[PDB]
Amino acid sequence: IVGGYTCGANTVPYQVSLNSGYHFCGGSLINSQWVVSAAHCYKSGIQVRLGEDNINVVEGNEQFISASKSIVHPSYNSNTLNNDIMLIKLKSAASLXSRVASISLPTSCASAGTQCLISGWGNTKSSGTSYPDVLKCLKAPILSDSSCKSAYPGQITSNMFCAGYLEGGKDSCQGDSGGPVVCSGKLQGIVSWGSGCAQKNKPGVYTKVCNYVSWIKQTIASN
Amino acid sequence: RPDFCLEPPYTGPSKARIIRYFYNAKAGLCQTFVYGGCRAKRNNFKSAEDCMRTCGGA
Ligand SMILES: [Ca+2]
Ligand SMILES: [Ca+2]
Ligand code: NA
Repeated sequence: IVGGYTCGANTVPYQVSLNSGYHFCGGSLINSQWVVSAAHCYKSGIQVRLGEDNINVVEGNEQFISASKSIVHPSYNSNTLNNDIMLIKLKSAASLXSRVASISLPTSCASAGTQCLISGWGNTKSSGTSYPDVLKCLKAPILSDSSCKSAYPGQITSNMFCAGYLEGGKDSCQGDSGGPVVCSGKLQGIVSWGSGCAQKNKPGVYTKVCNYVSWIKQTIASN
Repeated sequence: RPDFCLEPPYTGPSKARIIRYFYNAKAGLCQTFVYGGCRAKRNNFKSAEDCMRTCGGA
């Protein structure tokens, strides 16, 4: 997260870290046994880390649970990044309390201008490299489909949406993928891609979760 | 033809932080870099062994 702020220990209880020997992606806990992340976050030997703040130190509220299943959307396109969503089943059910909790799925799509919370342990620099120990947060608005398409000609599908600030300086970055974009207590997006990070006229692109609610519910229920 | 082993490492547009290897011709060794998760170029390997086998001596 570039241009954000320190969330505070366990203030984003649904945020998880996907670990494969190190942190490589984020995710959102939707129930005690399931996590929503990005399809490009599929990787061998995933271990989901819940209740994390400082990802480099054992603080006492962590739950490390291996992925028992990783279901990438059947229509995921690795070239265009369309349908960039993946469901991860936890080998054992996570213990939910205040520090480890699920985030509700949306009942409807969020409108342009809606302020949301984006979080993750990704790069905090637009130019260069600096990975944080603790969880970073960013308040950013959903942007119009028209502005998103103008920013990325011929790259935005009906399953993607832009969020952020066109002047640059605030955005999600490498290491944030798969993480949450929560608006009014609902999971509306999954960190997906963008042209660099926090660059002017290049807002972050996110998977439109509101388009997959039925698929998410049915898929979880059938696995 | 152009040697893909001599191309600079490519992170790509996706936002994952996946550690991969690339052959650094200037240093003469396989080094680590951050791959975003999509649109990988060929000078991108999952291990130092894969990198050396493919680009060693480039
Ligand atoms: Ca920790
Ligand atoms: Ca290196
Ligand atoms: Na802490």
